Amino acid sequence: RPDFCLEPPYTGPCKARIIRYFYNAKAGLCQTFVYGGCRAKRNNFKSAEDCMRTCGGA
Amino acid sequence: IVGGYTCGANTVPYQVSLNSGYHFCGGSLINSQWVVSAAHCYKSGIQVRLGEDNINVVEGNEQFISASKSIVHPSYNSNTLNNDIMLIKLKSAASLNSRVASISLPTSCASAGTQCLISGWGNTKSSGTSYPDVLKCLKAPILSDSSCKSAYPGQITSNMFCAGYLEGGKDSCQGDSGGPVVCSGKLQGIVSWGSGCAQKNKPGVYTKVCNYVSWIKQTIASN
Ligand SMILES: CC[C@H](C)[C@H](N)C(=O)N[C@H](C(=O)O)C(C)C
Ligand SMILES: [Ca+2]
Repeated sequence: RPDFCLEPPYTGPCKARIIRYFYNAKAGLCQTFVYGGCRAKRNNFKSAEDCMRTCGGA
Repeated sequence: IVGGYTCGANTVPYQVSLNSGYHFCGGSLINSQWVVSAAHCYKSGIQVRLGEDNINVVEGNEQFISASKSIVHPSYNSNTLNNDIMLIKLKSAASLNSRVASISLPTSCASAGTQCLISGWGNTKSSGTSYPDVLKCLKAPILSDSSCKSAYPGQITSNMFCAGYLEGGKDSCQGDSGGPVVCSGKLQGIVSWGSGCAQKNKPGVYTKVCNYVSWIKQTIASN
């Protein structure tokens, strides 16, 4: 549902390649993206399901 | 000119891949049971791979060993990235050979303009995406503190240094974190953070490993 859910995905400044989920409001689903390990924002989920439960419907 | 080159198979024998189903970070072998990496590389269910070149095919030199323990520095700051260092104890000792070999810790800190090797399976495109199968290497000099602090005002602690080229196009990127910066055989840094990758006036930031040597040796000894 929310407004952090509309925010584009943020990799940030750390250089890990960790696969996370974000809500893609344009698609109406959660998608994967590369999170570099630090300073995550709130559209950043560890599994599709966590993403769907928090955001799905935004 | 692109920065990276393909190191060549098993030429950086202290480089390890951190795997949780896929390569997410690098690290360095410090002895047959301990790996050093970045704190922001902390995950559950780490498998360490040793003896890799192609991280996508099994080339017969590998040792895949699980971690038993992961110790992030007590004073790791998630916000400021200060003390971005972590030790990983292997479930069982590696067998050290010619493709799998550990890197010596420093006796002193390196000066600005020391040229180092930085190695990784991270993204090879500055703006773009392309993760290599084989391991890449980059020679990059240590930068002065004063320039580092000009590149990133307010953000550089005594536990960080900058390395690379103010011009850009040659850096470390996503995928490369936790992996080595080795200068004249000694492990000086850990791949840590930056403003993007390979952008002008923003060289990479690396954990200053010479500050932690007492902490490493004592944490290794008592765990
Ligand atoms: C440090 C390992 C290598 C050199 C990284 N991942 C890389 O390919 N960097 C590119 C370069 O050629 O230096 C850079 C992002 C353009
Ligand atoms: Ca392999």
